[PDB]
Parts: sequence; C-alpha cells; structure tokens
Amino acid sequence: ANVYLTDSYLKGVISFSECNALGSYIFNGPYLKNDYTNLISRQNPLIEHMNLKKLNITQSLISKYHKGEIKLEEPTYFQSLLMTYKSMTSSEQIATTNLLKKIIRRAIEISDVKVYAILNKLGLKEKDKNQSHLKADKNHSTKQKDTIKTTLLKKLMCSMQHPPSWLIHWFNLYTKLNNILTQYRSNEVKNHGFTLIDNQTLSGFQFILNQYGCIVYHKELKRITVTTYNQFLTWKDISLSRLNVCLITWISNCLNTLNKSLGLRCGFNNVILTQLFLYGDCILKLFHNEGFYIIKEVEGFIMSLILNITEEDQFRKRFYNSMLNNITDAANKAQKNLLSRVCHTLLDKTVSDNIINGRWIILLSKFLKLIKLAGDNNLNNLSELYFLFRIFGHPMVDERQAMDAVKINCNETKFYLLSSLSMLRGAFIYRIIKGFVNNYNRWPTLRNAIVLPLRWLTYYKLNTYPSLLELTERDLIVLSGLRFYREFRLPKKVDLEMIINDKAISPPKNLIWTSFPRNYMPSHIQNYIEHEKLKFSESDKSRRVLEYYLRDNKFNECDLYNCVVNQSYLNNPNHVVSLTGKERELSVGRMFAMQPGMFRQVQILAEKMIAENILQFFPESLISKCSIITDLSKFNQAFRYETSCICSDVLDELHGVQSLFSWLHLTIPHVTIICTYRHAPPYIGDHIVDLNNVDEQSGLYRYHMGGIEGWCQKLWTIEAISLLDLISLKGKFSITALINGDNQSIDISKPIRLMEGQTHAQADYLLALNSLKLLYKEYAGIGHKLKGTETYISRDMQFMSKTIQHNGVYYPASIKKVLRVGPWINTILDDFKVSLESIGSLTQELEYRGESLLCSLIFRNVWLYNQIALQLKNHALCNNKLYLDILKVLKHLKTFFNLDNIDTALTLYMNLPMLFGGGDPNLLYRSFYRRTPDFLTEAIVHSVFILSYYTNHDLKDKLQDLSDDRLNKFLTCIITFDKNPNAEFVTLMRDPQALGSERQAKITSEINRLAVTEVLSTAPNKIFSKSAQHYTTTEIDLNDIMQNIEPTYPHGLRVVYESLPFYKAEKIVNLISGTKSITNILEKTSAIDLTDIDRATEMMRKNITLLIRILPLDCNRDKREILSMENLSITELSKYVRERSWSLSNIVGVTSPSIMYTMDIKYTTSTISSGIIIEKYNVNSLTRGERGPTKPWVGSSTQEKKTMPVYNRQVLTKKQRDQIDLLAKLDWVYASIDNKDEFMEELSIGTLGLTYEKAKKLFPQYLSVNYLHRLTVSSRPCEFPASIPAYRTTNYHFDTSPINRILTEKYGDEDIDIVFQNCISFGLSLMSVVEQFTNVCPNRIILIPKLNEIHLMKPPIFTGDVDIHKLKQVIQKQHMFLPDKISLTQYVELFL
Amino acid sequence: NDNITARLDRIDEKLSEILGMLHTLVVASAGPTSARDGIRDAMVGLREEMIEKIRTEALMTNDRLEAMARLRNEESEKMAKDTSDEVSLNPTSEKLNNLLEGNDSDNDLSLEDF
Amino acid sequence: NDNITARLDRIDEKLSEILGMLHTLVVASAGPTSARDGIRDAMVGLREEMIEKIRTEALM
Amino acid sequence: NDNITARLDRIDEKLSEILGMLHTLVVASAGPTSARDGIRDAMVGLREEMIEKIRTEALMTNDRLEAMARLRNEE
Amino acid sequence: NDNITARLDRIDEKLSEILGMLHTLVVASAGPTSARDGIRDAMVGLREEMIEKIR
Repeated sequence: ANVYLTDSYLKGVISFSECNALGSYIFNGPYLKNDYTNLISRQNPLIEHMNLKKLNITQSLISKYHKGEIKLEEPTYFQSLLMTYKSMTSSEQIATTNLLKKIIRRAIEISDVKVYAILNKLGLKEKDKNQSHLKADKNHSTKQKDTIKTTLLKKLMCSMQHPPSWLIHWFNLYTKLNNILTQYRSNEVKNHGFTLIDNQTLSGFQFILNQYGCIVYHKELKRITVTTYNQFLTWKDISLSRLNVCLITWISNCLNTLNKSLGLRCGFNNVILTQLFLYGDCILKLFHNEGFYIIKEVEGFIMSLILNITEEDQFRKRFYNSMLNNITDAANKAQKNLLSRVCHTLLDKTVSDNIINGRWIILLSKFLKLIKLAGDNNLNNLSELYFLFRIFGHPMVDERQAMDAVKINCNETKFYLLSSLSMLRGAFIYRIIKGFVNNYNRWPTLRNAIVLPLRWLTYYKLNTYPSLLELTERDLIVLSGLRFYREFRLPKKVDLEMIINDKAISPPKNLIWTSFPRNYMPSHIQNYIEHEKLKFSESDKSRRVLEYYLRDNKFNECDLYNCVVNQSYLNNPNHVVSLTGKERELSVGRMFAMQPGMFRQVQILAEKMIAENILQFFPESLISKCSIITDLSKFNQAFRYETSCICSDVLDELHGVQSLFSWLHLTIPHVTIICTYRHAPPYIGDHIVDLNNVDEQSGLYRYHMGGIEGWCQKLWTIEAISLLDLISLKGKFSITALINGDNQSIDISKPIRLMEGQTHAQADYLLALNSLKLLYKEYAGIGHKLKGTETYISRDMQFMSKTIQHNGVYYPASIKKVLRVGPWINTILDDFKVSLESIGSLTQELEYRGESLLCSLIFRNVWLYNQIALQLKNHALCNNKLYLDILKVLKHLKTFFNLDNIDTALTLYMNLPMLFGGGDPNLLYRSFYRRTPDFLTEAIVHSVFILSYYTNHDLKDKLQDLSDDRLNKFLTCIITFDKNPNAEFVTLMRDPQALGSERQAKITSEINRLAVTEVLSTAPNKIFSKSAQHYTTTEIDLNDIMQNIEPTYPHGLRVVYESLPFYKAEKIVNLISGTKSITNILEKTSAIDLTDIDRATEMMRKNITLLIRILPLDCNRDKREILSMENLSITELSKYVRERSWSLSNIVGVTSPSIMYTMDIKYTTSTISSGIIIEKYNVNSLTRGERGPTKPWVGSSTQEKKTMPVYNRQVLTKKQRDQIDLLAKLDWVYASIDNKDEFMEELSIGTLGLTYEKAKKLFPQYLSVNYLHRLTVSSRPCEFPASIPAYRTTNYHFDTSPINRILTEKYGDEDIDIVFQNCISFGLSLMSVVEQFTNVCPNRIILIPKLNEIHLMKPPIFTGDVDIHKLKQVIQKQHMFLPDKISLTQYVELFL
Repeated sequence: NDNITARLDRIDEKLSEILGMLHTLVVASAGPTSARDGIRDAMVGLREEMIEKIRTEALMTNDRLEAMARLRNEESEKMAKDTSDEVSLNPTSEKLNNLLEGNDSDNDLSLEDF
Repeated sequence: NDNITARLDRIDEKLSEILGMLHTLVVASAGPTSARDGIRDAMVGLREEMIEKIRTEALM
Repeated sequence: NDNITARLDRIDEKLSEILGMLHTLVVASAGPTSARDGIRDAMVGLREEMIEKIRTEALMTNDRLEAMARLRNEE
Repeated sequence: NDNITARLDRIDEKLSEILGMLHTLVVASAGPTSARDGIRDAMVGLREEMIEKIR
C-alpha cells in the first residue's frame, strides 16, 4: 500500500481530449468534438471512467437527462456561474465578515513590531505628520491600545474595520472551493480510490469529484457538465487570483488615504474591477472555448492606450487601427471555428442566438470601454493593468488541431536567389573573422587562401579587418568562398551534470505504442508489444531520463565522442520526434517535442558547443531614429535546409567535425512526427506495427522540413543577426539589434538631421516606412515571409522584457508577480520552511519593484498568519502534529519571557528569524540592502531590534541600565551551550556559513543524502554504483585532509572542495535529493513510499520544535553570570558563537559586521561631519518616479588583479580553464603551507596530466597581497546592489571622504573588515524609506560609523601541513568525474 | 597592341556572360513530391522555366501570386497595403469603431441578458 | 603595361566572385536527400577530426 | 610576349569549357524528364576526377596534423 | 615581366579550382541511380587507400 499525494495548484496544462473521452462515455455521444476519441472510447471504455459511471448518483443524473429534464453544457458556462455566486445567505456572510475582520486585525498587529523598530532606529519618531469616529471610541480605543504603539497603524487599523462586499464575495468562494479540495485530498491520502460526493458545501451546486474526473450539477437551472481535475484546480486558482487583487487594492487604497506616498503608485475603484471580471466571464460564456483567442488579442489594446500618451500622431493612428483590425479578425475566426466544430455533436443547441444575430459587437465594445475607463489615462494604472492577462482561466488546449495548421505552414516549397544565400553566408563569415581579430588579435587559419583578391590578401598578411562602412555588397560574395582549419577542440568525456535532468523523453520508435493505455490499442498491436518488449534492452524501455541513465548496463564515457564523429545518428532506424501538448500559455501556441535519449545527448552537445565558443562573437545576442519591434515565433518553421545550413557549415567546419550542427535538417525530414498524449490515440487500422507504414491522419504526419520550436534556437539568433547586418549594408543606416529569443528589437539611426525638409519629425516617419519596406523585402527574399501582425514601428517607446520604460523612468507590474500567494505555494511534499521562504520572497519582490514597504509588509503578514493559525490544522500527511508542536513552542515562549497570552507569544514568534526556529521568512536588513557576507550577525541584530519592542530602548547606543533583562537573558542563553562537533571540516566546506553543533536546523538534502546514496548503490550503472558504494569513506578522508592546519579559513576550504573531483558527485546526488519520490525510482510507480513520509514529518516536527533546544529555560540557575551591556560588540558575539559551535581555536575572515547596526542616522551637520554624506542634486518635493541627472549605481565589489600569461587559450576546454583558475587560487592562498611543493605536485598530477613546474607556466599570478579582502568564489557575494529600483538611485550623490579621514588616522592604510558598498547602499534605501514615511524627502543625510565593531583584518600565516596520502586516495576513489587530462600533443601545440 | 587586347576583351566578354548567367540562377528548396512517398532532391534552374512551373502548378506551393511578382522584382498589392500612411479598416472593425466613439449610453445592455 | 595589370586585376576579382558563388551553391546543394545515399561527405569534403581517427586505425 | 598570348589562349579554352559546363548543368537540372529517361548514363571519368580531388584534399588535411605529432615526439 | 607571370599562374589556379567545383556539381546532380552507389563505393575505396598509404 502506497499513498498518492496530489497537486494543490495547477502545475500542468488543462486537457481537451480528457474531457472529451470522459463525456463521450458518460453521455454515450460525442461531447466536445466529433473525432476518433469518441469511437475508441465508447467501443473500449477505460477503467476509471467505468468506475465513475458505475456509481449510483451519476446514474440517476443520466436517467434524469435521458428524459430531457436537464440539458448539457460547456465547462466555461459553469465557470461563469460559479464566479457570479448570487446564492448567499445572511448567516454565512456574517460568519465570513467576522472571519475577515479577525484576519485583518491580527495581521495589522504582527507588523507593528517591525514598524516600531524601524521608526526607532530611524529616529523618525517625530515629524511623522470613519477613522476619527472609531478612533474616538472609549472601549475600542482601549482594545486597540492594548497591543499597538504606533499612531500610524492605529489610524489604519481603525480605518480598515469595515470591509466592502466584493472582498467578502471572493473570500467565501476561495474558502469553500479550498475546503472541498482539502477534504478530498485528505480522504484520498487515507483511503485509496475515493470519490467525493458533495451537495451542501457550496449552496445550490453538486460536485462528484475524483482524481480522474469531475461532474457538476445545478438543479435550479438544471444544467450538468463533465470536466477534469485540472479544471477544478483552475477554478480555485481563478478565485484565489481575484482575491489577491482585491486585498492588495484594498490595503493600498487605505494606506494612500493616509498619505500619498505610502501605498502603491496605482489607484483603482474595485467596482470597475468587478464589472470587468464579470464581462470577461460573459464573453467566455458567449464564445464557449474560442473566447480565449479574443482575450489574448485584447493585449494590443493596452499597448495602444499607452501609445496614445507616449507617441506622435502618425504612429498613434497606425497602431490603433492595426490593433482594432487584428481584434476583429480574431473574433471572426473564433465564431466561424466554433460553428464548424459544434455542427454535429451533443452541444448543437447550446450555441446562443447572439452569435448568429450579430449583436456580440455591443458587448465587446462595452468590455473594451470598461478597460479604457479602468485605465483612466495614466501610465501607472495602464502598466499594472496587465494582470487581466492572467485572471481568467487557461484554455482547454487540443492536440490534434494544433498540429494541422503547422503542417499546412511547414512542408512546402521555397525559392531563393543565389545572391541572397551567398550574401547571407558572406555576412556570417565576416562576423566570425571580426570576432577572431578583435578577440585573439589573430586571423583564423584558412586552407583556401588562393581564392582571394589582392585587395584582400593585403588584409590577410596584416592581421586586421576592414570596417563596415567601407565594405561593399559585391565584396561579401568574394568572402563567401573560404575554408577553415580546426580552431576549437571537442570535449571528449561526457559531462554528466548538464545531461541529467528530471524531464521525460520518448521511447524508441518500435516501442512508442506503450504511451497509450492498454484499453485503447487494438488486439494485434498489444500482441506485438508483448512479443517485442523483450528484444530491446531494459535501459531504453524507460519513461524518463533519470531511469535511462540509472539503468545503462553498457555505458562508456567515450561513447558520445565516438558517436558524434562516426555519424551514427544519421539514417538511424529508430528515431521519432513526438509532440506533446504541455506548452503552457494563454493562446494555444505550440506543443513541445521529445526524442529518444541519444539524440537528446547530441542536441544538448551542439547547443553547449555553440554557447561555449561561438556566441562570444555576437555580443548582441543575450539623427533620424526609428525602433522596430518584431515577434519571432513562427520564425522557426520558415527555415529550410539551405537557409540555415549555409551558415551552420562554418561552425561545423571550425570545430573540425562533419555534420554536427546540421543534424536537425538532415534527419528530421525522414521521421514520422506523431502526437503522443495518453487519451489521443491515432487510428491504426490493422496489420500495421510500425509508424513508417501508418496512413497519415489528423494525428501524425511526415516530411516536416523545418525547425521544431525550441531546438537549435541559437543558430537562428545568430543567423538573424547576420542577416540584419546585411540589411544595414544595403540600407546605409547605423543599426543595432537586441534578440532575447522572444522579441527582436531593431533600432535605426540615419544622419540626415540639419538636412530635413520643412519638418523636424514626419521625416523619421518616412525613414520608418522605407526601412520597413526594405526589411519586409529582405526577410521575404530569405524565404521567411513577415506578416503585418508581428512587427510594429515606434520612435520614443520600446517594450523590452515585458517592462514599460518611458522618458528614462520605469513602470513596474508588481501585482501580476504577487498574484498567486497561497498556503502551500512552491512546495515539495508539503513543507513548512520552504512555504514560508517562498511567501517571503514573492512579497519582498513586490516591495522591491512596486516601491512600497508597508503594503508588502501587511500583505505578507496576512497570509503568514493565515497559514500559521487557521489552516495549519488541515494538513495532508499528519492530522494535528504540527499544530500541537507549535502550541508547545508558544507555551514555552510564554513561560520563558513574561508574555501575558499565547497571542502575544504568536506575535513574538512571527517576528523571530528562521535561523533560530522562528517564523520570520526574511530578515530586517533585506528592506535596506540585498546581500551580505554573513547571516548570523544579521540574525542577532534583527532579534535585538525585535526584542527592543517589549523592552524600552533608545537604539542610539547601548544603554548602561536595563530594568527589564529579557534581551540580556536571551543573549546569555544564546552564548552558553554544550559542544558536540562531528565532521566539522567537510561541513564547513559544503556550507561555509554553517554553525553546526545542532544550533541550526537541517535542510532536506542533508537528511535525504543517505537514502539517496543507498538506493544509488544498487544501480545497474557501473559508474553510479561504484561512486555510491565508495561515497562514505571519501567524506572521512576529505575531513582529515585539511585537519592539521591550525588557522582555518572556510572559503579556502571551499576552493579546496571545488578543485577536487568530489563536487560533481555531490551535485548529482543532491539533485536527486530534491524530488518527492526517492527509494522508489527503480520501481517506476508515481506513488511514494511511507518511510519517506515518516522521515519528512519527523524532520518537520524537529525543525519546528528547535527553538526550545536553542533557548532552554533550564540554564537560569545553572549559569546565573550574565554578560554586561556596557560595550557589547555584536561582531565579537557572532565570532564567539561560530567558534564555540565548532570548538576550533580561531576562524578568520567570515564575519563581516552588520552595517545596519554599525552606522547611525543624522541630519544636522556637526563639527565632526564624518561618515558618508548622501545628498540629492535634484530639488523637488517628492522624487518618487522622477529621474535625476547622475548615472545609476550598482555596487560592484573590488575585483582581483592578476597577470595573464601569453599563450593561445583557443585550443583548450572550458572545464580545464576553470580548473587551472582554481589551482591558481590555491597557489595564491596556500603559499605559507610547508607541503606546498608536494601538495601542489599531487594536485597538478591528479587533476591534470602536467607536472607542477610546466603547469606553473599557465597559472595567472595574482598581485594582491590580501586575499581576505579580495577573493572570488561561488560562496561569496559578487555584487552589492540596493533595494530601490535602479532608476531612483540616479537622483542622489554620495561622498565618502569624511569617514575615510578617521578610518585612515587610526589603523591607517590597511584593509578593514566592513565592506564599503553596503554603506552607501543602505544610505540610498534609507533616503527612500524616509521619503515614504515622512512624505518629504530630506535634503541631506550623513552616516557616522560606530568605531567599536570595525575590527582589523590581516592576511594570516598558515601553520601545519596537509595529509597527502588521503588526498591521493580521494582523487583515486572517484576518478570518473575528473576533467580531461591535458595530453602531450595538446601541450606541445600550446606554445607556438 | 591589337591582338593581345582583342584576346583579352574576348576573355572578358565570355567571363561577364558567365557572371550574368550565375547571377540569374534561382534554387528551389528540397521537398516532398505529389502523392508523397519520397523526397525529391533540390533542383536548380534558370528563372524562366522555374516561373513557368510555378504558373502551371508543377510544384506544390501555398501561395503562387506573391512568388511570381516577387521574382519579377515588382511590388505586389499586399506590400503596398502593408507599408502605407494608414491601414484600410474592415467593415466589422468600422462597426466597433463607431460603437467605441459616441458614448451616448445607448447600449441598453443587461449583464443577465448576456 | 599599366592597363595590362588593371585589366588583369579586373579579371582576377571577377573570377573570385564566380568562385565564391559557385562554392556556396556547392555547399547548399548537399541537402537531406544526399544524406540518404551518404554522398554528403563527398561534396563537402573530409574534415580533420575523422581523418585523424583514420590515422589512429592506421597505426594499430 | 608571345608566351603571354599562348597562356591567354589556354585561358580562353578553359573558360569555354566552363561555359559549356554551366549550360550542361542548368539544362540537366532543368530537364523535366531528361533526368531519368534520356539520361547521359555516363560521366564515369568525372567521378575519378572528383575522387582524386578529394584524395589530394585529404592528403593536404593529413599533412599538417603529422607535423604537429612529429614535433610532439621530437620535443 | 614578373608580376605578369605571377598573376597568370594565380589565375590558372583559380581556373583549376572552379573547374573542380563544376565537376563535382555536374556529377552529383545528374544521376541518382548510379552515383548513389558509385560515389560511396569510391569513398570507402579512398578510405582503404588512406589506410594502406599510411601503412
């Protein structure tokens, strides 16, 4: 017996053939579309549908339908009904209103601690600058003042007491659908194969719900429908999205009523939003399933409404009209397609008369006018109005009809003129030559140098290239004929990391019939399946990749590099590319493809070689002016062999291989492209056992001859940029291109200002028109016809990365981002820590972009309090264990301190950080800056600030006297504890920031590592088997290696860890350690094992209860000596904790001081006038949303200076250069070690083929003496940005000399601990938050450091020696992950 | 010098003829034949017989009217309509435009009606 | 003799154009059809890598 | 002076052969039914020319690699 | 002169090259039924020739 945990959110695609195959059986007639599915379903019904119909209540429904008392319906109709939940009694509405008032009052109270701490540390207690009526109450004011200490929130809490109706509406929809879902999930985890029958939860409806299908019945309107489980998940998600929108707008409106700057920048009247949603559902009901075409194409309306505000007249009208025409064309296509589809089926009467009559235009007009009104001629409202794209459900996508159009478009004949292809290839080779010259100061080697004019031989003899403006057209054809010698070598050993992934792959051709259920396939096909299953190996008859590599019996490391050169992938007998409808977007769009495993290897290899070598040559790929924006979907299919392979042959030739990058067009035309969804089987006829004889249908076709979406995208980016170069050559305008793979942006400049004709604009308009003519002509001459639907011309407006920027100002679409934020968001097996982390991250993203703090704060605490208090009881695996444990923790915190009630304990629990087992997802610094080198100091400063709420403190300095010793008790209980260190060095290597000694909670990978190791030990693959069996002792050797050395530097240990061939094994393991299914992969069942659930719930209970272990109340009389509050440098405390936890003598270079605690805020200049000064150069009242003079500021940490040797790095692999750099860092950091020569000898001989001395010629030697201050590892933070968006930082200016004066007079001209970037970053964020709270931005701000916590730092001297024998053993035990050895021929051709 | 320059000019005449002949070529993409059972190889021919084949439908193509006009270097109808001062609206689009402007609240539209 | 060199340079450049255009035609002429018969390696040539492989089999 | 003219006559005959090859190519690839029926069923000595061109190309490819390996052995 | 003979030789090389390209084109396109086996048989023959020449 195994459980089946189900999804809580969509996480997938809604299906069409599923609904069809269910309804056709239940109602014994074609339900959605006449197709082969109905025949094959009625003839051979599936099991689970047989069970669903076998029930008695659905049989009563069928009997009531046959008589004709109820009429069938479309799922979208019931979506429209459920949304307009008119049936609401008074008592349930009262209950929900009380519940919402409770959730609100509790969520406002939790954030009070953080707001109070901020307002203290800021010193902004002064000059802070229905509500009055319910403020002036006696008892209500007392009940508020019981636990709220900031007037800024007293006013807000009083103002938010009476919520509006629509909020309550969406709230109760959410809670009821959520209750149905969670009840089903729990009862399913308990008893398997359970169907939920409900008719009293949602008043008036009736659900027969199950994992395999759902049936909804409404008696008073006597309608019935059949849907899938995903559809019900989607209805829940729609309700949730609308709830979130309403909550956010509610909070923002109240806050903005308080002050103009607090809330978000957007205003909305929720009545308009509700009418808007309702009209959307109305359209969706009118056009049953084709309404999503209309709703998609509506997207142009908002772009036009913005161009009305940001563009001149001509482009304005042009875009307006094109968009209108596209909308109406979409509507007509939808209507005709619906009438064609539903012509002969059960739902033939449901088509409304308003479609035929022609009166849907008035409805569509009203909807568009409501959008226009909700915009209300503002750039903000219009920018954040994009969420409408998300609210309504995702369409039911059908597989078959999605391919046929692509078939019609794909296989055809294209004609090109020879000059076109020739000049394209000429531009390509020009780009490659320019890249080589500007990179290596060397021209690539050629074999056909004879064919070259003298004017070009003089360019070859001297290593330089001609510029672009001088170059002509005809010369390109001259440059079309050349050949190259090998320049880039090919990696020989397969890299196991990039290739392994959880995504699925299709079975080989001869076996593909095992994707369709046993019932649907006919008799003889099943007989052939059974008779042939044995011929193939156990490896390739695998559904996924993890299995495919975990079952390779004959798996050779040189197999791939032998195969890519022996050309075994061409003319292959079993090759089939199967399209599955799992691509997820609002339009039907496309559906993505899957090959067998081997070809997937080859394709990944091609893309990897390009990304490593070539894409470095085209940096574009990630005064009359005109920008042109082009959609680049459907750009793939137009490609043919010639157009792509002429340019691909150059890369193929450079790499020395034959037909590597040209595989796609060389083998795809032969193979049979079929659709493989479980419920969509193609009619097979009889006596046909393989695909190459099946007769073509609506399902499968052949002779593609065109790119398949997604594969080899880099080739098409490259060739597009080359073609664009050619265009610039013919048109004579300075061009620039930006291709991200989804939208191509081409900007044009031409020097014909001061030469204008009697107008300063409307000449660039003619430039636009002429350039667009030339571009249409060019792309059409290449063979890809460009439609007027994709491209559009603009001058001052550019949509980039779906972000709107105008006049150098950014406009953020936050509400879209935080749209779905719920109880178990982003979880795997219903975690608690991960859920809290994800909620914190999404809401902090709101605060970073939307430019509002208090809104994000209250909105985060709402859902945090929800998941903690209300919905923690109802949990899948464990019934009440987590609630009991959190109640224990709350009672414990109540006893430890002097908190009055469990409620106040919940407050102080929701404010404590997660490092100490608290509930605060994201610390108090993340508001002010983004990165920091160490966490523990920030945890301690945060907890100090939080505890400063209950105990009164100044926070300007350390108060000598504390009457209430809560903070001091907390500190003395955090410093004093026992020591239990085990495996300290390997742990300090994997995570350099770790504490250990059981003072911090353990994450899932560390727990599951042993189980994954054991199950990997029994794997038919020799590689994984050996490296899993030997996995335990290597940890011991790694622990003992760096043990002797006395001074311990963690990051240095990290480099030692990365250089050794154990990093890749750990990666491959803790990759698998993330999936919910472990110990069960080899048995190929989706269900999980129970012992995994047990370990998960045990670790959850322990991580929850951790706070007692960290903060025990027993050590009050055990140790009554409490530390004083006189000086109390917190960096010393953090160093003490990190050292005692591991019991080491001294750990150096890992504790940077907390900049929030260090600096102090001050406005009036003094005689000192020290510390960094930040002043704004613009003079305004409020700078929010107004750009300033200066360039932006991104904090860039100080680099490391190194001298590179002289040699040709071209003939070398990526991993080898990486390893040489790592070994260089080691030579730099371990000069003081005594075994140096022997230790480096062993390392260089093990990782590389070279001996040390020769190897030393390649090591880039570092010139910086201090590596503590300057080093580069994946563990250290690389840049230190600010919270506020980039554009706002331009408005200020920072001067850092006055602090440098004192920092240089005392401890002069030496490196100091504090990192300087975060100082000015915190300054900028501080300016912004002050502007939000006081509403008047300060003129100048000054930051004075605290002269205590700024410690020294000097490059230490190491003592002790390393263990070389165990190091050699480590490198010997796991040799498969070693990077390739530098052969002798390679090293001899190096120096030339 | 008469003889050497005469030979040189004959050389250049033949050579420019060859160059023009090459610039004239058109090459057709690979594809499947009618009654598709195999792939026909890519064939290259002079323009004229190619356009003749396009005209007499010897090769399956989606659109033929644009191809012949494009090979004849002339700008077709669509292209001009694609690059103009303004785009001619549709009739139904004209109805939408007239219903968008003139907000006289004459919709008399009931949400329950729709 | 000046006109001799000038006319020879004209002929040289035009020959180079002819040769480049014919080369691109040769390349784009391989196609998915010739890959069925294995003639592709014939038209586009033999690159370094595989030949080196052959050399390995020559020595053992 | 006269050898110059002899070389120009050699060039003339070569370019005439090239022009004939161009005509043959275009008419052969243009011929609707001249590909299968009315085929040349010939050009066997041209195959040897193409294979020997590939032979010389393969030797030119192989000669440069052998310099590198012999330099490896000596150094 | 020297320039004249040098440039005549270079033009002769270009002529040889274009002749080879025209040859491979006109032989590859004409007949499928013969080339399909002739060219790959000659290619495996060239492979054997390389093996024996290095040997």
